[PDB]
Amino acid sequence: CSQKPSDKHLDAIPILYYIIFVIGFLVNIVVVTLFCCQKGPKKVSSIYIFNLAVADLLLLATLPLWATYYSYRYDWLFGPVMCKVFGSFLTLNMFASIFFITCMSVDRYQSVIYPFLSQRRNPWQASYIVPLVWCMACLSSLPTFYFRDVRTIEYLGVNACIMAFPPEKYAQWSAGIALMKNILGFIIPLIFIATCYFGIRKHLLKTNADLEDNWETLNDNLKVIEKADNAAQVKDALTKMRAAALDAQKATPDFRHGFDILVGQIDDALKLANEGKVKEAQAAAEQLKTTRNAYIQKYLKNRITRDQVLKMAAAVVLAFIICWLPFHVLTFLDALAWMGVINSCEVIAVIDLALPFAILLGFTNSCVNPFLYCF
Amino acid sequence: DVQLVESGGGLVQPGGSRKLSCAASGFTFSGFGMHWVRQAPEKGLEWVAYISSGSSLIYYADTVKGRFTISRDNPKNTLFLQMTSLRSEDTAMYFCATSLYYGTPWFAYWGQGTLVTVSAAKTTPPSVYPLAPGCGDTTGSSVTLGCLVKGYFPESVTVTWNSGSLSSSVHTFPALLQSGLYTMSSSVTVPSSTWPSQTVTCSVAHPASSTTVDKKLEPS
Amino acid sequence: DIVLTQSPAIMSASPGEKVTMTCSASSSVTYMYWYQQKPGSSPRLLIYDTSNLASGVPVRFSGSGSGTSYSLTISRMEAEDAATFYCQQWSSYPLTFGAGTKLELKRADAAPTVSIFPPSSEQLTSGGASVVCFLNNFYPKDINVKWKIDGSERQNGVLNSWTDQDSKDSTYSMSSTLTLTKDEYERHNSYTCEATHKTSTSPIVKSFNRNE
Amino acid sequence: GRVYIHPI
Repeated sequence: CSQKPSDKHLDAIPILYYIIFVIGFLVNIVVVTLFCCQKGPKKVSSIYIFNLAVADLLLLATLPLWATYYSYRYDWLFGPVMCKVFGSFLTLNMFASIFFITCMSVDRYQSVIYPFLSQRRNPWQASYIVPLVWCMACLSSLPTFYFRDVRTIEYLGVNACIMAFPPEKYAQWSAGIALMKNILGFIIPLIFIATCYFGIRKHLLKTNADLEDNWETLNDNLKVIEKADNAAQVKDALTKMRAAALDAQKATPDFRHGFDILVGQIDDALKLANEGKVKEAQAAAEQLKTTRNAYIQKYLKNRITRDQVLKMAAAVVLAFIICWLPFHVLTFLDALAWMGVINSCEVIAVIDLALPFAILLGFTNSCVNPFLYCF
Repeated sequence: DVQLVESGGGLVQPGGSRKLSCAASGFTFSGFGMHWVRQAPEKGLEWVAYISSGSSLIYYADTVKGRFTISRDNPKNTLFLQMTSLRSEDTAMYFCATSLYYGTPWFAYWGQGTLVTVSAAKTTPPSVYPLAPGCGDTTGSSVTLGCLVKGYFPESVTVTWNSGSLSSSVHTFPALLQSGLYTMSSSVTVPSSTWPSQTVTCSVAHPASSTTVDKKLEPS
Repeated sequence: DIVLTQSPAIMSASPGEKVTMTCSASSSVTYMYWYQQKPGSSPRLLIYDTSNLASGVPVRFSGSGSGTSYSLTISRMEAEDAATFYCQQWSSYPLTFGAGTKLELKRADAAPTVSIFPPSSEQLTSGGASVVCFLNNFYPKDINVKWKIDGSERQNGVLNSWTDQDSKDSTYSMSSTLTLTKDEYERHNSYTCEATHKTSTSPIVKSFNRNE
Repeated sequence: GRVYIHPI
């Protein structure tokens, strides 16, 4: 089974590393400098955007050394100290990036389902969350700080910057740290991001559906008022208009001015209905037609922002899953190969061939991520 | 098409130094480790040195360790071997060989090899003496002739026979050391119809002394 | 530092025969490698990682062994296989080769064609006297040569050089040069080049007298 | 043998 696998697959690897380096580096420079221009006086999402683009900026800043690493075919020539600092720094920027993306999914979830959270105490909370995110990321990168070292490989005739696990239990430590990367670097962020997407999709879609429901009941009840001259009919139709106007009030962005004005006019028209004046209430219903027909413009604003926000959440989820999925799949079944489950030689060879491309796929997530979040 | 070309061989006096070069073409040189492997005259192969692709890992053989210095130039795709304190035991043919695979310890691509002779002797051009039969040998049998190359230094010479059109059996004999100098011979068999009616010449090329002799083989 | 011992050192084989050569190591060896080299050229890789065939190498070549005993095997001998084969071990640097195994092509026995040559006029007018004797196209390679001046055996100043196995007819040829002073040359008359070989029960002789 | 060489 054991043969020398095709090693001519890593010829274009440093070229891709440099392409991702220049593209993602320039993009993150544009975003970070834009935050250095507009600043954003005491905001929540802008801070997370800035720190995220900073983590990605440091990651792509460390990309060129690994491009040189793949250029010399796994030969590290910079020393053990640089292997420690730049390896653990790369992992640190990765974990900080993913954790910041998850935290942004949480902040958007709270900002959508609970529009109550609109205080300036939230930035002061971020003044503790950001150091907490960096703290959890460092404590997550400690295994990449204690084992990442330079070791000599004689069969390859190459000094490689590897994870120097104890050779007695090397496979167990490898599969264990790999499982730590799978759970801490994808599973939990996929649970949080996924549940956030299901929440925003549920609340958003049901919200818009209820909005159309109420609106159509409004037009139906007004058309009923216009062609019905009875005692206990205009009152009930006005009651339906008030109830459906109160249930459709829940539309937080102007809007509250229109909905509240409508509720007030329906209320006064109901006051005229409770006295017996029907004609004046019908003229007031014509004025209601003037208000609602003069206020359909923003009703489309709600729909447009519905579509845009939906495509934004779906774009974030699909981006994260598509990008960081193959790396953690190959890391998972690779960890299965470490513990003896997968002993097929050519399969493990395929793993070792496809892992670097997946690493560049996660780095591609760090590249396009500011393009998706900032723009 | 992988091409490895050695250069820098010659005659060195004991204790001196030399710089062997290995030009590489046909592949990405800055990715695979390189090896130096020599071969003594009339003896087998001997691994000398190895250098990594980024010069981060170097291995020397115990025979040359402490004297030879293997270096690398990736921007110019060139391998270098600086030989200091040369001795007669270092006289050999030096090849640069790699595996074209990370830097593994096998040799899948060898070079032409360059000859390094370590001796205090002087470069001497060869003395070529034509070998023709004594008398006629008039039995009509096929004629065997030769050329004796005596008293030259360094080792490599080439004898090329210019005789009749084909119909010649050439035998080049390896050089032995007598009286401190190299000596060898070369025979050729041609039909009795050619010699001496046709001209049969032997050419002795000694590039170490940059001398070329042409003997015509006249009957004695 | 691992010492490699190849056996046999010199062996012959006819076309269509199985060939196997052994390479034993002092210490244990991780991977063994096998290289082929023909006279006047560079080596080429036959076997890598003990038992893997290199690209472009025929399937006849196979490598085996483990621990401290390895072996190369040509399943069906071909005329293009006759060369020198080396084994190179890797378990920890430095790297070491074997002495080699010279595989000659087995052939029918051939008697040598002996032709003697007196010293030329150039060498005589120079001051030296070399009497040459050529033994062309014989098999096997083993052959003995005795120079005799006026019937007296002379071995001081003789050089015997064998060629490699001729690729045209798988034969051997040897050159024997008897160098001596022009004075001693002029004082004798009969110069005899004797050569005992397997192909004849009596010696094969080529002599000349200066009285001719 | 097998070792982990990739950066992540």
